[PDB]
Amino acid sequence: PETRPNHTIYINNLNEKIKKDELKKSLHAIFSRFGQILDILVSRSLKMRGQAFVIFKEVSSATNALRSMQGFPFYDKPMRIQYAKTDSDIIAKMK
RNA sequence: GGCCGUGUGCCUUGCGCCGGGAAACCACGCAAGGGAUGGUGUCAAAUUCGGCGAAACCUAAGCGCCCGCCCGGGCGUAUGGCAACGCCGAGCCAAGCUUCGCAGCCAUUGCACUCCGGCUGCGAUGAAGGUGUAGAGACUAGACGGCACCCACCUAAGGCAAACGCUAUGGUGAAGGCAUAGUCCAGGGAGUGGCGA
RNA sequence: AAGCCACACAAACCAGACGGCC
Ligand SMILES: [K+]
Ligand SMILES: [K+]
Ligand SMILES: [K+]
Ligand SMILES: [K+]
Ligand SMILES: [K+]
Ligand SMILES: [Mg+2]
Ligand SMILES: [Mg+2]
Ligand SMILES: [Mg+2]
Ligand SMILES: [Mg+2]
Ligand SMILES: [Mg+2]
Ligand SMILES: [Mg+2]
Ligand SMILES: [Mg+2]
Ligand SMILES: [Mg+2]
Ligand SMILES: [Mg+2]
Ligand SMILES: [Mg+2]
Ligand SMILES: [Mg+2]
Ligand SMILES: [Mg+2]
Ligand SMILES: [Mg+2]
Repeated sequence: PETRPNHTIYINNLNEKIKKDELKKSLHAIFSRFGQILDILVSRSLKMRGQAFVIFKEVSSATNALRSMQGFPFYDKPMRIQYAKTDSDIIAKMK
């Protein structure tokens, strides 16, 4: 459902078949229509497959994303988004 | 096919010894002998281009000595050879392992910020080992080769055990294959000529 | 020398360590 606001957003239930470097392109573009985007972490490991972390410059780019993008059918899959349950290493190196 | 020798290799034994190893055991240097060297399964591909090294055995150009000197000889000797075989640079290689690609199936609904789930199919890599290295060589298999497993034996670091101790992920079970078993062909048997002393 | 290199080729047989003698 929902967590507590954070710069980065946890996306899961993605299409596990799509390649690492390819999925980042489909993410950086599709989520930039809210604001500036930092980095995107995608792993293919048994634990991290079908999951991706998208980092925004501000909560404003993130809050709108979570709402306007929740359920957004990505590669025939109901893209599920949550707020990050722990601050990203990228951001914590500034705060 | 037999014996008799010679060298080189091999293992065993003894003796030595900066060594690696927890130990067994390997490694190294030598001398002497030939008594012993487990089993099943699996791979068969690359097989190229160069270079170094070499004992016995073959021969004596030059050199030394001798036949008092010439001519001829004679004796010695490899720096000339044949060659068992020790190797190096680069390339290449089947199956099996190291790590990455691509495809499929299995599972996975998973919160990460360093990298990572399994297998099967080709693609490429890395460590072995091989190829190079047969009488010019050509092709077939397999083993003495590569790989996996089993067995006998030694050892017991670690792991286990309160403890006598237990137990291989450690070792030992030769080298040959610089052509092994085969078919074939070059070579000698058995020609002429050249280079060469 | 020993060997090595060319073309030529008859057989058993010997040849993929060397020297003997069968
Ligand atoms: K011998
Ligand atoms: K020692
Ligand atoms: K060889
Ligand atoms: K022990
Ligand atoms: K030979
Ligand atoms: Mg014997
Ligand atoms: Mg073949
Ligand atoms: Mg060959
Ligand atoms: Mg003379
Ligand atoms: Mg004279
Ligand atoms: Mg002599
Ligand atoms: Mg010589
Ligand atoms: Mg060669
Ligand atoms: Mg022994
Ligand atoms: Mg061979
Ligand atoms: Mg041989
Ligand atoms: Mg043979
Ligand atoms: Mg002849």
